[PDB]
Amino acid sequence: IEALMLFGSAARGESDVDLLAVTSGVKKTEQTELQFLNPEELLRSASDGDLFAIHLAFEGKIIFDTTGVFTRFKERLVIRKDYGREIKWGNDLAWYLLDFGMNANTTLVNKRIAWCVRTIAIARLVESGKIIFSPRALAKEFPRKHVSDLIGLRDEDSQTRKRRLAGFLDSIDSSRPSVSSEQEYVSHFERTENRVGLQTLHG
Amino acid sequence: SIEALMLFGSAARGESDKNSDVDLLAVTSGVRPFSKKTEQTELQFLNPEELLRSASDGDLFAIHLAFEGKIIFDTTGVFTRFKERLVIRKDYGREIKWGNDLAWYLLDFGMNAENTTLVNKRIAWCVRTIAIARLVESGKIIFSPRALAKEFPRKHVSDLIGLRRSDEDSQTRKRRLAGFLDSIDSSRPSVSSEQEYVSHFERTENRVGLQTLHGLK
Amino acid sequence: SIEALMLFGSAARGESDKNSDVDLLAVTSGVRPFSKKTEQTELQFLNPEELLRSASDGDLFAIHLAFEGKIIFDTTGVFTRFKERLVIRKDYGREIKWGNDLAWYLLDFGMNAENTTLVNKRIAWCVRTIAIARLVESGKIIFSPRALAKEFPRKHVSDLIGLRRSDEDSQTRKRRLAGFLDSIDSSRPSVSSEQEYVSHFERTENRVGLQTLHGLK
Amino acid sequence: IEALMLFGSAARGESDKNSDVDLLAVTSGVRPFSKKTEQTELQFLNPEELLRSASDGDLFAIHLAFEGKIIFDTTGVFTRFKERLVIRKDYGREIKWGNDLAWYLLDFGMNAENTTLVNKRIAWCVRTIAIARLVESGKIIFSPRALAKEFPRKHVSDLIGLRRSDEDSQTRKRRLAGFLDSIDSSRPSVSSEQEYVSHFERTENRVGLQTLHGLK
DNA sequence: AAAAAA
DNA sequence: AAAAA
DNA sequence: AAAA
Ligand SMILES: [Mn+2]
Ligand SMILES: [Mn+2]
Ligand SMILES: [Mn+2]
Ligand SMILES: [Mn+2]
Repeated sequence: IEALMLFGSAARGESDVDLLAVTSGVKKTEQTELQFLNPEELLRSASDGDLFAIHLAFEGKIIFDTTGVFTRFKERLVIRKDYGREIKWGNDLAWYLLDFGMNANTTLVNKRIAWCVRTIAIARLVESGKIIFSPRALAKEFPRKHVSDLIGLRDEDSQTRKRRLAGFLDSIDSSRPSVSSEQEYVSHFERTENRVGLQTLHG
Repeated sequence: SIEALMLFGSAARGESDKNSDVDLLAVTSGVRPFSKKTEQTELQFLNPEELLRSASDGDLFAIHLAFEGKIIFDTTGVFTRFKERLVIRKDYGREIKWGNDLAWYLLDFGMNAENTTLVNKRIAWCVRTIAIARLVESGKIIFSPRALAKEFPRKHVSDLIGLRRSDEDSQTRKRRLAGFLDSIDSSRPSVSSEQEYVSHFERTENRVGLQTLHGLK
Repeated sequence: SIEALMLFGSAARGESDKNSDVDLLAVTSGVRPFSKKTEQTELQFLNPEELLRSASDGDLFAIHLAFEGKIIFDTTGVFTRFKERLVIRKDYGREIKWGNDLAWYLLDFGMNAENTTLVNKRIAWCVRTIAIARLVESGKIIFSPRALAKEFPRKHVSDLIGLRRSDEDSQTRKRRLAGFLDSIDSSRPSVSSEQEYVSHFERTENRVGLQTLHGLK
Repeated sequence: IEALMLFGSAARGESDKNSDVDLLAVTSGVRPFSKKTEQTELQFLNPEELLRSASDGDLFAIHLAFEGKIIFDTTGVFTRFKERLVIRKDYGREIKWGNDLAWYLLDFGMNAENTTLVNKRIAWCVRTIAIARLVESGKIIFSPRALAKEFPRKHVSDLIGLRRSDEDSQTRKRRLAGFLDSIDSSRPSVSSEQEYVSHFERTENRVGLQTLHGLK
């Protein structure tokens, strides 16, 4: 392991502990998340302006770095002109979770609703020039309908939170994709290369 | 009374030269901005309100702190509030014009000043400010001298940034700065005399330009 | 939930070689001690009461944490309270005896055990515990394998500590361990059989000896 | 500057009001000196002197080793520092230096012009005695609050609290005398200020000599 | 339920 | 040019 | 301040 970084909530001072380990030749406990990446993928995330890379660059705390990979990481970062692609992936998966998700692995569904909401909020705020990633600040700076409730779903309890997701979607004037069955969603996620929407759908 | 402390600059990046400074930012309430400098250390003091305001303004220096600063300690979370307040702008034309106008002043009146070290520091300030701003406008967050010269390859960028901690009084500095200004298609502001420059820096609120002149007297 | 996190071991020292692990200590309320391992990481959990007890008891591991550990975060000040409780002892004869007794067990009955990796790890533990304790007794705070071999230069110390990263059942380990034990003038405990060793470890409160017996199943 | 370390209260997470941020900068070719401001204190040392403080088991080096936070270290000097550290078996020399200076301050310093320096060095005497005796017992205590808890002699907290004070109260002398009595300190066999000076010279009490110099 | 890392 | 802790 |  050539470099180690603290990120997430523990890096902001406020509760999961998230650690990024960079290693060439490559997860979770009740309390910890240890994520591994090789240097090529770390730098690619910077070059492609991944929202996750923006978080690491502006909020990650370097524990050690023997090779200087985190400084090459930062000098490769290009914040993209727009994150419409990412916003659309979050919107589309949200509609799928609304239409066919409220009765699946309920743990994953709630985690994924929160992912949709956070992704849309992070992307719109990054577009406007912000570097906000914590749930608390996202809800303050992107005060759409039920944002606090939905981000808090990242929670294995199932109620009638279908109404909350629908309200959120209306307040950002989201349009459902032109799909009917769940099988239409599969081909839509495949066609739009919605990796998370695909990984989610089978789970 | 100092509620937070941050390492920034080359030492925060791990890329220190023989004659490189160690840059430290101390956040302490109830003071105006000032810096304590020794042989190899620069200690900058700022109060929290000024720090958060600089973030809200999208100051290029605030971006550097957010992107590269290493928090040594923070007892109040002020650096988290600082990052929440940051707004990276799309248009740094104001800061670019400030660096342009001061560069022209240094070209016209700086090359034979008594305080050679200040002129060189501020030539490099003009070039770095313009380079940093143009790259931020393109979605890049670049601050090291090496990457600035690579990513903003205008005429004499590397050797002019190299003047930042120099007492060189070479008469070639004029040609190099005029070459840089031509390569970015700079226009001299509608000014002639040194007093006219003062009013211009007053009128256009060029804080660093004003202080550079006061320093040179 | 984790109230504090600390880097320790080789990475905290800045001397991690090819086959190094990253060692992390998470201080977690309301858990008993346990660890989470990958090929390149070790994550140790302790609750605050147990962390402070190890300091009060002068555990050699606690000395390592206080002397070389790097605090990543500490929301409760538990590491400050830990260091205030530390009492470095003058006499580590108990621990030295625990290391000697377990080394004889492993020499006599460990060399063809199924769990070759655990045997090798615990041979290195015996040698390291003896070496660290003797050096602490002399006023030195030494934990790195390189410095332990230098400051406690007994037979095969470097080779045997290097077994902590080995799954190999080489025949050379028995001779080397015997050479080390001879070089410190060690003697077998009065234990007439392998089966009598669990009773001996029980009566002498050799926790690592008992745990090693448990894991060798 | 090849290495930089935070120490003192800020390294323990306790930097508050009226407390100073303490930084240690390692750089070549520099006699020990310190730059000080309202809220910071920047001590410079060369590598040879830093490692000597470890080899000699200086009480201050023990603080750096067990409580210092490394900000950066490009040469590994702090690792060679820690591997040189030898905690002495006895700190009687340091205890006597603090006792002797405390008596000098009691006898001749309680009315000096430089009240601030007297108060600072009273606290140094008390802190040095407390730290030294706790280190001899196997502890690594340096914060004022923990020193008063773990070395609970008479007035320890009041006297360490003089370290940032310009108080000239008459109570200081009686509190210092009480502290010295509670550790059964014996005053040096001197009868004059001139003889204190000769005593500090003979016993090589560098802080007692620097204090005397600074008071005049 | 679970260290024994250094 | 320490004496901080 | 104007450090980056
Ligand atoms: Mn979070
Ligand atoms: Mn720089
Ligand atoms: Mn090791
Ligand atoms: Mn203190």
